[PDB]
Amino acid sequence: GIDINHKYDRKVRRTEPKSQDVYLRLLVKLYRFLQRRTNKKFNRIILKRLFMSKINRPPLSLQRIARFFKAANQPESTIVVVGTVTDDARLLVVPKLTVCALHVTQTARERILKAGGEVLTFDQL
Amino acid sequence: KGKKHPVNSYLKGGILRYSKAQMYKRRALYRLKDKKSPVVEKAKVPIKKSKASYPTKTFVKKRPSKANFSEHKRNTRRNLTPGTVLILLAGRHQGKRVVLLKVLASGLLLVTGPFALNSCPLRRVSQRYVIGTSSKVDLGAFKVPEHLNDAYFRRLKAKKDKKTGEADIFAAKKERFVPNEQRKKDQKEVDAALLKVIKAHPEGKFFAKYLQNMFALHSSQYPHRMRF
Amino acid sequence: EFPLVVSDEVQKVQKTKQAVIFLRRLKIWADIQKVYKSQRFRAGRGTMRDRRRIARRGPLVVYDKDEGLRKAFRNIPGIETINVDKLNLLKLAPGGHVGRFVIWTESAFARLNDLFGTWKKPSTLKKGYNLPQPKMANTDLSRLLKSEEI
Amino acid sequence: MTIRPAYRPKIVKKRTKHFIRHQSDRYAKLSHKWRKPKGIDNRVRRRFKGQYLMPNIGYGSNKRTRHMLPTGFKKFLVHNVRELEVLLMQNRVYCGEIAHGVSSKKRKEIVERAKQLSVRLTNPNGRLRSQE
Amino acid sequence: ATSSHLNWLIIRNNNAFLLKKRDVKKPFSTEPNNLASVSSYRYSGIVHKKTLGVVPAADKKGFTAVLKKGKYAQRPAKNTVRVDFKAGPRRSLKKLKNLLIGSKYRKDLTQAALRRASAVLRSQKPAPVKGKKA
RNA sequence: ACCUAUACAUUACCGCUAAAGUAGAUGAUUUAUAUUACUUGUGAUAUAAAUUUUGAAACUUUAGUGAGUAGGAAGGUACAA
RNA sequence: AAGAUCAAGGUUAUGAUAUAAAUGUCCCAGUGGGCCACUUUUGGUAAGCAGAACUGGCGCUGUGGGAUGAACCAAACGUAA
RNA sequence: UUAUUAUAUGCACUUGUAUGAUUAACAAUGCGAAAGAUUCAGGAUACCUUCGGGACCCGUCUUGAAACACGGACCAAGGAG
Repeated sequence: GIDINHKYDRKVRRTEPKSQDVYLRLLVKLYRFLQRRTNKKFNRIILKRLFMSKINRPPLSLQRIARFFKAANQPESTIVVVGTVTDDARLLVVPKLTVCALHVTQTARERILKAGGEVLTFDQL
Repeated sequence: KGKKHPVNSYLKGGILRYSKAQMYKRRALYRLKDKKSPVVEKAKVPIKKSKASYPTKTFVKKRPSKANFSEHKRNTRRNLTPGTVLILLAGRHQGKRVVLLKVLASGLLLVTGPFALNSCPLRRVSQRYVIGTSSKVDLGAFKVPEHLNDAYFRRLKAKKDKKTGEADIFAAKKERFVPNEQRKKDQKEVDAALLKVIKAHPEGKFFAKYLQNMFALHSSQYPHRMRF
Repeated sequence: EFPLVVSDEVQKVQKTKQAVIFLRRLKIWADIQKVYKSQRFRAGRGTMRDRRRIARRGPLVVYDKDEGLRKAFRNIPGIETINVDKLNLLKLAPGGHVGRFVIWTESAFARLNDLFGTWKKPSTLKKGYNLPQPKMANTDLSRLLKSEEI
Repeated sequence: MTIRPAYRPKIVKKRTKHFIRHQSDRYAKLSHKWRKPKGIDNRVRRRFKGQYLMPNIGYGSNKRTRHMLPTGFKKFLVHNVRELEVLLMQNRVYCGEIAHGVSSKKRKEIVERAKQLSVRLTNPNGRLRSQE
Repeated sequence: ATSSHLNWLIIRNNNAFLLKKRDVKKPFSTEPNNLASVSSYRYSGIVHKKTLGVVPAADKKGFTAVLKKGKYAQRPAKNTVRVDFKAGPRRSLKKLKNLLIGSKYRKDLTQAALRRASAVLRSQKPAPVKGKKA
């Protein structure tokens, strides 16, 4: 007379990305091995951050990459974006960094590579 | 030549052993040999010994991992003390009483009628088959079943046929029946000594001329308030 | 070999017999034999619809220039020919199943370049078509796990 | 005879009787093929005693006894020789079960191949025949 | 362009050679170097370059034809027989089996090769056995 | 004192939910030994034996729970193309 | 008076608990005809009557019990010992 | 001062205790006896029998349907989010 095993026991959150993408799940599989094996929360949330629907993943623009540089203790920084990276025309001066991303739009890849930065895959990060 | 304990079996967790070992305790004299040696030989002259990789090589027949050996803890008997005259409540010698001669390592009872009276052989029967009646025959005179062991009455032989080795045989050997002379001689000596003790007690249902009769809890008589 | 490139002399082949002689030596034989044997009367109703049945799409031979390739090739069962310009998705992945056996002529294979230039350089027919940049550079997960560095 | 697949715990068939659909014994129009009573008047749906049994999951067999034929061998629908050859390594979980559409001339080959491979066939007497 | 990661994920359900007969979860691989008909990850063509194939004989029973793997070198591009390499053997099993352990610098398989070995015995043997007779 | 519900306790088993690991195999791990290093005793190495080719869009492993119309979602089954 | 900057502080300052909770989207079905009982009550002499208050059932609920029984009692039902 | 308990009790061997679902020592019997095929165990297949207990007619609107509520003699095939 179970008082009370009502609800909720169905919870909330994706074990695995809702995507057919064979590439995407390989990154999940990679970071899932890196999670418990190497401790640290960067592995824990990037695993989750691949699960993410297209909404909650909305495109990060290149001027947002360039304002983060103005931050203190940030000049040597490889900016992670688990996302589509979109070209912002309005930034005249795009600073040097290597940027690691799921996808980089082709106009955004040219302004990173011109900077002269590297456009990087998460498996190489 | 020793040092022991563990009275843990009464307690039931506990001591004597730890405490006395401490009183005795060394603090000196910890030196050891105990030589191992294999006999995995490539002894090669030409003699060349090996073995190689026989096979545990996957003819994958999944065969059930052998459940190993429970303990030989000595079968604590009920107060069926040899010679209690007791009832075989079951199996051909059904409602014939017999005298106990022994406890064997298999757990089960040695029973003889005496043979000559109530037609029950040197015959072994379960501890559970038996109601252990208060009536006692003096079991001190006997040759004892020190001589009758598990092996002795183990059958010489259920061959599947005519001794030897694969002679394409025939229907009927002697699974229960000759009988053997060694077994007769064993009965007759034991039974004779039984008869001498058993004759001391007066006639009726079950000791001497008492023995013959075949049991009666007669109609209107009671297996429950029979304090046998 | 894969990717199988054969001399441009393949394009000139006026005759079906001459074609088969080439293809077999070039190592088509088992796969062309995979075709003809398999032709079987449609199980449906589909038989009435002129959908007589399915027989084995053996090999896609690709040419830059039709010097009499097509007519020779048309006959031989399940063997289809395409031009480097057109490169049909239906022909390259039938039933959405990747892995057609493709043989290319030497001129054709060379011409696959400016057609779909590479990552750096433009798909000349296919205007603002950027042939996709791969999401995993190595894609071999096991070496990345292996890894020393990890 | 044929050596049984991999040491099973005894196959509890747990409810054995075909569920039969409510009132199939009343009507020949109502097929023995189970169809659950959704309906507001159902004494079956409210699971009153004596109105049979509705397929409820708890009749569900152990996931070890799942599929095993009681001579162990799970059923693989064998279309021909090459299909048979799959179960060469998998004698001890699977049996070749010759599809009914297969002709006798090929069946003789299948049965013959099956003996070589030593994989059980459930039906050989399939299409045999004092016939041409 | 080739990974021992992608190639299964591509092919999981959509393999011609993976034929599913009845329910039965997963699996059946026909894929010509299966060694166990499984079909798992590693019981398959690529993988890359670790693939033993065993074919008897033809005319029984000279040969359990062993096909020796071939890593990394050739890519494993068609084919000159490169993922395989045709060592036609003979004689007595246990030797061929120990002999296989030595060529198994690639020990991934070990049982798989042996399942093929032991199974091919049953294929090769029935002409001088399949009896009884004493 | 006794009798006794699908309640209640325990156990096997189904499912659903939960909770954890599983993804160095040119490698890993176990076992036995010979040699070598250190040391009492351990590791390295050599040799011999054994296990391991994981639908890692699943399994192994775990625990708690299940009435159910209306209805919702999830996963199959059958039928023609 | 707010925003609020700065410095001081032993133990966070009732008790059990959390089946994790909060939050958003769908603008989602289904519902808009209720019925019954403890208790409290209005109309009516009253009703298996008409109508509230609080709470539980029944509606959607068998099983055991009240001989019987939609609702009362005991109890919420995977499959069995 | 006395008692009690734990530590100073290592190594070899061990069918010793547990190792978290620890059923097996030990034994008897049937029997796989080539194909052929005996014998044993086990079964609400269809269906028959014998015994107990339970089982009122579905669909539906309705608060509630076994209803002296309504459709449906019976069966096949078309047949509706």
